[PDB]
Amino acid sequence: FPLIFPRKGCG
Amino acid sequence: TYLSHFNPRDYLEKYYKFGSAESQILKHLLKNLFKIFCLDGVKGDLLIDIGSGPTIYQLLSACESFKEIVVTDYSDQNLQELEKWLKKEPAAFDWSPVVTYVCDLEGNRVKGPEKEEKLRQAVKQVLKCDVTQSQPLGAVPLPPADCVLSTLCLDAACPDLPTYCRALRNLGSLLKPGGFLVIMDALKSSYYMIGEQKFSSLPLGREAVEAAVKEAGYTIEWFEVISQSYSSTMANNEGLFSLVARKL
Repeated sequence: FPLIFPRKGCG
Repeated sequence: TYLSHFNPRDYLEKYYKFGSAESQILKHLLKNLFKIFCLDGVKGDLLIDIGSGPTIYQLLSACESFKEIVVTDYSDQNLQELEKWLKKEPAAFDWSPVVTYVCDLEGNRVKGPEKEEKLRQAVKQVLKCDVTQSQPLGAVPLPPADCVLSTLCLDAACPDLPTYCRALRNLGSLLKPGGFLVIMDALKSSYYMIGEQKFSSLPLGREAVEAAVKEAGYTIEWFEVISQSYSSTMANNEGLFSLVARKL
């Protein structure tokens, strides 16, 4: 987080 | 609300309805995932998806090439959202337009329902991951995997190049010798943090990313830039790339 496109997930 | 970016379902509803600049970028990602898994030979028994978040678009073609898929995320909330869909609950996200697009890219060898079923069957385990830990899956009893996929899920956790490199090196503990690492990520990215009132930025470029992969103990099979620069009110990059590497 924050999931702001193009971020997809949390490694 | 900016708080919507802390809600896995609001995030899905904002960007993935596929009914936009974001939809075109997603088609670029989907075409290149299809290329990697289905034309370029990245196949095997066990694939671990790192930082899956609440999305499945990154597994649709991969489930044609891997018999078992482990999905993982650092956030319990992401995984709860993902599990709604894995378990076929009615309040789950509707991935059907995306699934239909991928089935068309694959020449409609399967129809949407059969593709969703093949993916649900392949997903065998849903686990926490933390790429910052030397054992990113907390030493769960998985044998060394044939592929680790990391799609757009590292920059929040790895704020600079050395930390990015270390995360890749930590992920290597999950792979067999010769096992594939597939990265998709943004060149020269920045994301506006509303709370802190500043952009946070990770300066990935080709030379730096290739060097980070090679120092993390992989050999590079292919690097490609797969989209042009993108800008929204809350993010920027100078294009997305994918990179396929093999562990030493």
